[PDB]
Amino acid sequence: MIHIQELACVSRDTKLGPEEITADIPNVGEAALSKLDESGIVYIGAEVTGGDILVGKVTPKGETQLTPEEKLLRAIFGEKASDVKDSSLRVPNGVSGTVIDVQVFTRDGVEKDKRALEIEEMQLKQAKKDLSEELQILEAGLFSRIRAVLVAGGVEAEKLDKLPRDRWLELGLTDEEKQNQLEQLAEQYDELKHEFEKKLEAKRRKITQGDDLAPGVLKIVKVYLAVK
Amino acid sequence: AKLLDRQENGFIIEKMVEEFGMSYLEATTAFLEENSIPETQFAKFIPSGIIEKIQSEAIDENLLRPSVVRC
Repeated sequence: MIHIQELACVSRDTKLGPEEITADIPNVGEAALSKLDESGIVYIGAEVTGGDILVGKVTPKGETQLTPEEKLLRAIFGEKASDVKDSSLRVPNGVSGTVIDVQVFTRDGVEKDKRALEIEEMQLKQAKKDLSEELQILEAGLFSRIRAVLVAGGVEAEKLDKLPRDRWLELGLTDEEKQNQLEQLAEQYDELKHEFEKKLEAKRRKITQGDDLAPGVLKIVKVYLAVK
Repeated sequence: AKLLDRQENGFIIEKMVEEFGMSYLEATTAFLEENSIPETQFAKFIPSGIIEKIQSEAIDENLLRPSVVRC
């Protein structure tokens, strides 16, 4: 009835050089190339039909395969004229639906295009944001208690609320089990804040780092199509 | 012994498109072959007037990467 058909487009290393995922595809009208993004990939929410290009790929041709007619215009326009053949991923015959998601996997090492970066750039802003709010909570919490415990015992009622929050950890209280409470809060805060921070790292590490793909494959683009 | 005079070869070319009614491309691809000139030397034997008429076919036929059509 209705189902999500996962279609993949893979670009590998050939004996004739590396394949490219791109909108820069020869032998196809503007009609086809029109529907694709700067990165040669179809737009999410597109109403695609059999034949339409979902992911633009290209493959190097190699001497043997060059018609003298193209050897000539290669000489006229420069090496990268008729360098490659269209091997992009199209929608199979008969099938029809609407793209609801695309997923780009890039191997460790490959240059990240514009599309990829913006996405990467965005996921960083968040990973970071997630931390600020995480930290805001951590402070607003523990520090509400430090005050409480602080006031109770050695009250600076109004005085305390002035000096920046970072100056509270400084102030001390009449030796007492109430100083040991102020001890742990300090430890806890730092220990935790640290932990939360080294989590932002492990996040950035993953975001930028390449994907563990098979040997030979450079990048994989998985299109998710809703077929009725 | 000398074919050099491009104008010559150029006038000689369009003759083939007018009779054999073949693609400007196929044409000049042949002209070269028949005289044993490599494509890499089209510059010294082919008139840049006739080239233009190939460039035209290429676009109209999308024989090239959109990337190169622009520049």
